[PDB]
Amino acid sequence: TLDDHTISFYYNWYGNPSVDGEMKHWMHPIALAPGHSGDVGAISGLNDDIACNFYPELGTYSSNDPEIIRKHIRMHIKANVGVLSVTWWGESDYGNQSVSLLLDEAAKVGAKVCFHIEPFNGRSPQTVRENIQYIVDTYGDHPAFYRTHGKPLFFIYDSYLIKPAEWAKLFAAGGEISVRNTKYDGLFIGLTLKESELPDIETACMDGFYTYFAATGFTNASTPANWKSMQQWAKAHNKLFIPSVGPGYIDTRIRPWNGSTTRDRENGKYYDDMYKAAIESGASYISITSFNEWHEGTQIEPAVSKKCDAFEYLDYKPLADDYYLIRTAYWVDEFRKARSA
Repeated sequence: TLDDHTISFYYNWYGNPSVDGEMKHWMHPIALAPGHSGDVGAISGLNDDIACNFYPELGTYSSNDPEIIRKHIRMHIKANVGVLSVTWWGESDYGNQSVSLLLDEAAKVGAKVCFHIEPFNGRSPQTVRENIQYIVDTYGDHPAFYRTHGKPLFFIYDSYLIKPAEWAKLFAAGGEISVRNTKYDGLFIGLTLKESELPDIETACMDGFYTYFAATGFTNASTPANWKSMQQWAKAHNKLFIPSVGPGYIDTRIRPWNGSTTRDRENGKYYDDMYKAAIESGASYISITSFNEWHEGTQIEPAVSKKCDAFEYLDYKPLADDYYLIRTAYWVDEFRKARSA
C-alpha cells in the first residue's frame, strides 16, 4: 500500500555524539534578522534544548543510525508514502552512509528514493551535472532507486539562483553540457516562486516544477488558490507540476524574527486544506514538506510533549504522535480515488 506518486522531503543531516562525534543540526545557530549584524548565538542541542519548535518522538536521533532509518521507513509505510526525496548537498555528500542505509531499508519494503539537489557551495550547471552523474552511477542500479516514466526524478532547490539560460546548457537537447539522451537523463524539477515566472521552467528546459514552501501565501506559488491554474499551465507546456503540501510552519527557535511565516496546524485542519487543494488542482504528483525538516516545523514525523528548562515545545496534543502519518495515509487514499490505476 505505497503510493509511488507521493514524495516526502527527507533530511539526513541529523547527528548525535554517540554515532557522529557531535550534535548535528539538533545544535544550530540562531539566524540574524535579514540585513542585521550581531553574534546572536546557537541552540546547544544539549539538555533537551534543541533547534526546533517541536520535539521528536525519536529524540535527538542520528541519520546514520540504522535503527532510526528502519523506523523512518516504517513511518512512511504508515503514511502510505512510497517515495522519499533525500536532501543532497553535493561533493561533501558523496558516498554518505545515511543514503546507502536509506536505499537498503527502502528496498526491503518496496519504498523508493530520489534526490533533492540543494544549493551547495559552488553549485553551477557543471557541478550539478557532476552530481547527477555521481548519483546515477552510484545509486542508479539500486533496487530502491526511484524512477517514474522510466526516468530518475530530481528536485532542484533554489534553482532560480542559476539563470535559465545557464540551466539550458545542461537541460536543452543541444545544450553544450547536455545530459539529454545520455545515461544521465531524467526529469528535472525546478523550484518556482510565482505563476508568472513559469516560462523560466520552459527557458531552462526543465521537465517540471515544484513550490516547496509549507507556509501558504509565503510565495505566489505556495498559495493554493493558484494551483489549478498552475496545473493548466503545466499541461499546456508538457511539464510536470508537483505542488508541495505541509502540515504547518514555524521556525522561530532558529529564526526568532520570522513569526510572519508561522502557520498554526489547527489540529490537522491546515494540513487537510492544503492537501485537498493539491489533489483538486489535478496534479499527477504531490510532494510533502516535510517528513522531518524539524527547524522549520513542517515535519509529519511523530512528535511528543516535551519541556526543558529553556523551552516548552509545541506538540500535536490532543492528537496522537503519529496523527500526521495516519492523516497522510487518508489523503494518499483520497488522491488515488481521484486518479485511479
